[PDB]
Amino acid sequence: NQYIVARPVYSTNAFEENHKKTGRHHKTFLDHLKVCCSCSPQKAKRIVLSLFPIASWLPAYRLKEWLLSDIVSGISTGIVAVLQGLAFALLVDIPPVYGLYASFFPAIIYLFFGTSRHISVGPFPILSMMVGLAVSGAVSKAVPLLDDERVRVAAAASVTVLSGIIQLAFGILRIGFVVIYLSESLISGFTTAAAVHVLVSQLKFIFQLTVPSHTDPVSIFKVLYSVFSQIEKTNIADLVTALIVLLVVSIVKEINQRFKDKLPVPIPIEFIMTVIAAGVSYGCDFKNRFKVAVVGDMNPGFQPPITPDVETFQNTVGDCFGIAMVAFAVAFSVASVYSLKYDYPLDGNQELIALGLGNIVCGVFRGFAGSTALSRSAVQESTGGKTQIAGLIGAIIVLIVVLAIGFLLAPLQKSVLAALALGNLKGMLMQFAEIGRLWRKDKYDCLIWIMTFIFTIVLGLGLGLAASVAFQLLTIVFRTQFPKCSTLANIGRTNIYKNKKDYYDMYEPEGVKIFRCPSPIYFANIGFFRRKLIDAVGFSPLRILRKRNKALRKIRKLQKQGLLQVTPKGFICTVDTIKDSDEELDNNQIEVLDQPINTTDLPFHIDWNDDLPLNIEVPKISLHSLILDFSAVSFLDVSSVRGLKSILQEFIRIKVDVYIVGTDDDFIEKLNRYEFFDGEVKSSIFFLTIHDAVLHILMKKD
Amino acid sequence: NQYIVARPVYSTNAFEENHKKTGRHHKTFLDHLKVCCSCSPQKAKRIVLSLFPIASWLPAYRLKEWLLSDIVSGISTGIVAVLQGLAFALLVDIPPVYGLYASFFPAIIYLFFGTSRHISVGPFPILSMMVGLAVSGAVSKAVPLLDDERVRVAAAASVTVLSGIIQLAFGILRIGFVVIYLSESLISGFTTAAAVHVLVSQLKFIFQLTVPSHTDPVSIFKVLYSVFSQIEKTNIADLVTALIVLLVVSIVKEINQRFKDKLPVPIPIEFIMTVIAAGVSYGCDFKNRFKVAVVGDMNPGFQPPITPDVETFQNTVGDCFGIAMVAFAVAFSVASVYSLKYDYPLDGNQELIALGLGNIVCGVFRGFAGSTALSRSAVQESTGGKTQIAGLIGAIIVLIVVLAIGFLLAPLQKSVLAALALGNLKGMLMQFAEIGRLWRKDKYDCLIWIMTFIFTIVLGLGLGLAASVAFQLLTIVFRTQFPKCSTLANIGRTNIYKNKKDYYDMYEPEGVKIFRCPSPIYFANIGFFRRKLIDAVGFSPLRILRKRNKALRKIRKLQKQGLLQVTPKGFICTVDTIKDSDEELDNNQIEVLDQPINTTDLPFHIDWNDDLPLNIEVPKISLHSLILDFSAVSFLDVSSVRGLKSILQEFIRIKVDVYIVGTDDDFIEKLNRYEFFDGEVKSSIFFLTIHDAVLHILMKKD
Repeated sequence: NQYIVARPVYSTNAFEENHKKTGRHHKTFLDHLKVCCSCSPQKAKRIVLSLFPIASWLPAYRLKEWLLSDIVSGISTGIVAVLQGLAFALLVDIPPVYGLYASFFPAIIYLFFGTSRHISVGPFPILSMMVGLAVSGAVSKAVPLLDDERVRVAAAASVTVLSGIIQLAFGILRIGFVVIYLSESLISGFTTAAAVHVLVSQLKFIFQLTVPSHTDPVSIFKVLYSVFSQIEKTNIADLVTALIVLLVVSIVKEINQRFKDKLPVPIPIEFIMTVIAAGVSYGCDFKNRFKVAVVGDMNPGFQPPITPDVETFQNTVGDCFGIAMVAFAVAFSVASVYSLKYDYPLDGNQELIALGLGNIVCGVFRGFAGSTALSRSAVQESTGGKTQIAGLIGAIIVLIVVLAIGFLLAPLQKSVLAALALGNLKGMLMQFAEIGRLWRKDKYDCLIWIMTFIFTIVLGLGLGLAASVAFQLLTIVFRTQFPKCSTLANIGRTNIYKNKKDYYDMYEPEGVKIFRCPSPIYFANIGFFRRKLIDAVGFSPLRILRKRNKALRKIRKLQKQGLLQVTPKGFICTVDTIKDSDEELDNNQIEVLDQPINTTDLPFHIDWNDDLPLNIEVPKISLHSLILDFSAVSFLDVSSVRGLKSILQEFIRIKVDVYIVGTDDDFIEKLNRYEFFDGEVKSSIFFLTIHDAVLHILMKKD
Repeated sequence: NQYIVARPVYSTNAFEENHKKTGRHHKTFLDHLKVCCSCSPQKAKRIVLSLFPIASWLPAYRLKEWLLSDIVSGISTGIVAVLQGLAFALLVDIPPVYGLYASFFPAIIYLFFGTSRHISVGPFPILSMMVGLAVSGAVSKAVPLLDDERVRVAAAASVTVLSGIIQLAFGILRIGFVVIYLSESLISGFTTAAAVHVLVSQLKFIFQLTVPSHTDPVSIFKVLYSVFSQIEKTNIADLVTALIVLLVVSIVKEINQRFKDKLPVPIPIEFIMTVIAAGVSYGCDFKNRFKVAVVGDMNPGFQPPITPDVETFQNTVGDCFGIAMVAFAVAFSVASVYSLKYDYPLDGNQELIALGLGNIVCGVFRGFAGSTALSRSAVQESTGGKTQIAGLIGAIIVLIVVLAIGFLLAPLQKSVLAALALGNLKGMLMQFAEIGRLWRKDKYDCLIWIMTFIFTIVLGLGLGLAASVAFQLLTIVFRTQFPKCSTLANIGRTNIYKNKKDYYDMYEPEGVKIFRCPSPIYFANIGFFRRKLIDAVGFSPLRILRKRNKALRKIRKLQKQGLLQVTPKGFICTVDTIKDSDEELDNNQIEVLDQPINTTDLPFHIDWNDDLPLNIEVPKISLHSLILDFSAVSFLDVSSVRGLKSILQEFIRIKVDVYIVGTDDDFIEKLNRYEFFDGEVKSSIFFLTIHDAVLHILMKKD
């Protein structure tokens, strides 16, 4: 009910003098350098454990309650992984057994080095499209059938190895916090545009048409044109099969989600549809009757290791950087969801290390890159997976297909694989609804979403990302560019001060002005700040100083020529007459008017706000005190320290007292480093609050 | 000296109900669209006078006091113009007579459309190098001695016309505020690196050696190799002539600065040295005796209008954007200084329009792009120039040489022109001391300087600028990435609250925590802010909620089987001892532990902090209230609003009250737009200050 206070009036210097301050030590780099080197016995044990996490989670396995659960989940995820690997290999434009290699090797590495316990490691569509684009370019710029397929495989393997190297290097240097530089709106726009890319790139398998290997910019418009200019040659059986598979798979997917609790396990529609399709095609000999395109024969076995090509490294460095960034971001975002739901910790540097090692091994043995998909991870998590033993069981399923029973997938058509790939794009395609929500909530975020979408659609998936990050950085300057400044007044005859234009019956003490800037002051808004302050007080102090210096010159002259009395009472001007004329100052002597006024020579004080003798006129002002509220100024830079110092000096040379209030102890400490305080500008201008400053002023004048 | 206050405790809602606000009207773009095109009489003249500024300053011209001064200034500046123009043409690699054209046309245009009264319009060293690079690129990409020269002249004219067009478009669209995007630290680094490029360029003329037209990246290193791989073919006479001219000018240059007042006029050393040099080279026949290179014969007269090449426009679009921006930035900076010294207003949009028109016309008549040189402008200003009339006298001097006296410059060597261009580099080279100064003052600005320098040396002048602007934007995120958060306490038994670790004898009311974050909270630091708050309070509220929900379920199990009576007065626990049973919820039903607790079924209150029956265990907490100080938080974004809601809701389910203090009225109005307030989070959580909230809590818990 009551707010009652009685204390003294405090400036920052006065407060510090009366209250003992705790001694603090400023840590030194050489001393700082020393902590890591020690390597005491106990420290060594923990650093090794961090690098090889399996040696910590495996001996604590709850066999009785976690073993059966992992086996059921492993069998379901391995089946899904085989099919997705075949389809994504189709997306990278090579034979489809390399997708099996890409589903096998990185999961085996992640079993030993990873920190997440719920994700499924392998390829996903956006990264496969990016790898295919990078591979087209390297081939074109390689200074001078099946030979063509031998060149594409080699280039894909080299790109994978280089991306893995970059990831591992970033993980060793402890830079795992680079994920903070991508906001949510950027990622939403990027993934919606990439879903449109993936949709367009599947049309050549639903129709069975032949399309060249276009490259960016405007890659998507070229592909669309190539397809419809030859629309008459569409194979009909492929189209009908694809439509049936899409239709049916989409319906069963909705049923699962709606009745989630009722069903013991989710229904496996993708496996069922594949069995029937393969069987009908083989049974009815679709390949020789309707001329459909099938998977064909695959060589049963792994390939021997190869060596990466330095020529390829030179031509694809920029693309590899983009691939590493996208892979890490997606995997980290997906892993974060599960860690929060089950409460366990997650280490980003170790994730970078593990993904890099996995990618390096896959490329050496002929695979392509990938981190994790949200759809396969949801399948693993939904069917009860507890740990990564589910991933090992899925990899064993993949191995059985690679070595023993790969011949059963020979009569399957590419239309069915394309239809499955298209059925997993509903989530990313519903993100278009974000446009209406962001428009109403926040307009800068709506702008980021739209710009990202257009850059990604018009430019490629590699350049669009860089352009989008740059534009997202520019919006931060857009936010703080023209801050909304104001004048404050007293409301209620207490210690409360608010905006002068919002309430009835406000009060302003005579001769005092209070100004507030609600933002940091850096190189991009110091001119705006100066212009607003000059508009707030009503005049320019440098003009007043020049006009005062000028009038002083005229007084000094008349005095020496015998027309001015120079009596203690005032300037008598014995010869009433005078002539007004401006002593023209040349270009090399006009700087004298900007100097501080010294009147020690004349025996009486010269009021500058009262009439001067012999018809000499200067503009008059009613202000004697100015208060600056800096409660919302977070930081300053060299540009702003320079601009601020010149503003204050000008006010002090015309006799106006200045004050700064509302700042913490850390702010003032930094100011000392910039060499801001000197004879003219002292540290005695800082006070704790606005009310403290007003009370001090009233006592001084009175 | 007493601060005495007696008032009521206020929450934001309560304050607003006792003080009547003022009528406020929301901004409406419909009116803005409508009102701007008033098309009134008084408004229409104002626009015409704005566009054609000469109609305003010429009528009111002080003939007695300014006419003699302008003529003296004009003659001095026209002489320097002829010499610099011939020199800059060598940098562009075209015949010398074209630099004379570039010094004549834009000044004539700037007479009518400009707003500045003290600058010299024409070509400068850095811009000339940028154009030369652009021409080389264009020639190397066109579809397949004098003829080669013919090709270079045409390409230079086309680039100039296009750059002028871009400047004009920006001016009409009112985008004159683009100068704010480049900081003083970036500009200093860029100019120092640029000067080094110019020094290297001169070497071929000083030694008289032949060098191929290299292109970026790493263009500077290539030229150096070419020069010293043939240093034994160096002409000695040329080198000796250059060294002497450089030695003499640098000295007389200092005297002007040392004895500035004792001189009625500055000594014209550049003109004197040229007359003596040419006169001696002519009488001694150096060309046929020592084999020195000379300017040679020039055709007397102008060229006919020529049309631009569309193909050239297509190959140089990126280059043209760089030229336009740099030209405007340099000119605006130089003109800003004199506007301040002489107190007159400058329009940014009109300057873009005037410069754009001058560059277009010059290109049509075969000249190259330019803006203003500080060294030439200093000459016009220091010799008494008053207005743009001085700019016109200089152009008439240029006309005389083109039309009538060009032939007296035939016997002059290129070594002397190169030596003059080098004697103006001293101011730009000295900018090297900024490294130590900025290192002492502020390290982010030192980093900006060094990165700009390195990017400009290695990548050249066009790409280095873009890379530097991007890095300068990234430093802003570097500044606010890891904010220094803290816990506050009461010091002195009054309304003052400071850092808990800085003073002796501080006080903390029990069950209360006060947390402060001194920065805005956007997508880049929201994750960091959450971790720090959880470290400050000492626990995680979601873990506490899950364990409570968990103990409640166990209690319910026993109650249903009759082991626990749960009568009104107290739990009865008829079965004395029990054995710990665990439910082990599966993946699909686990989220149930995150809900709000409802205990309505049990007729009595349950105190979580008090001990529970049958050895059930839940972690205990001491905190009952939390205060968040948001005075230095300037803005929020969609990512931080979502993040903050989650935290506030979690604290409220475990029964901890939350308060937000220190915000302004606008801040609160923005929050409503993001749909922040609902039935659990209410607007009654906002208070005016920290002391207001602490007093409210103590009364309540009383």
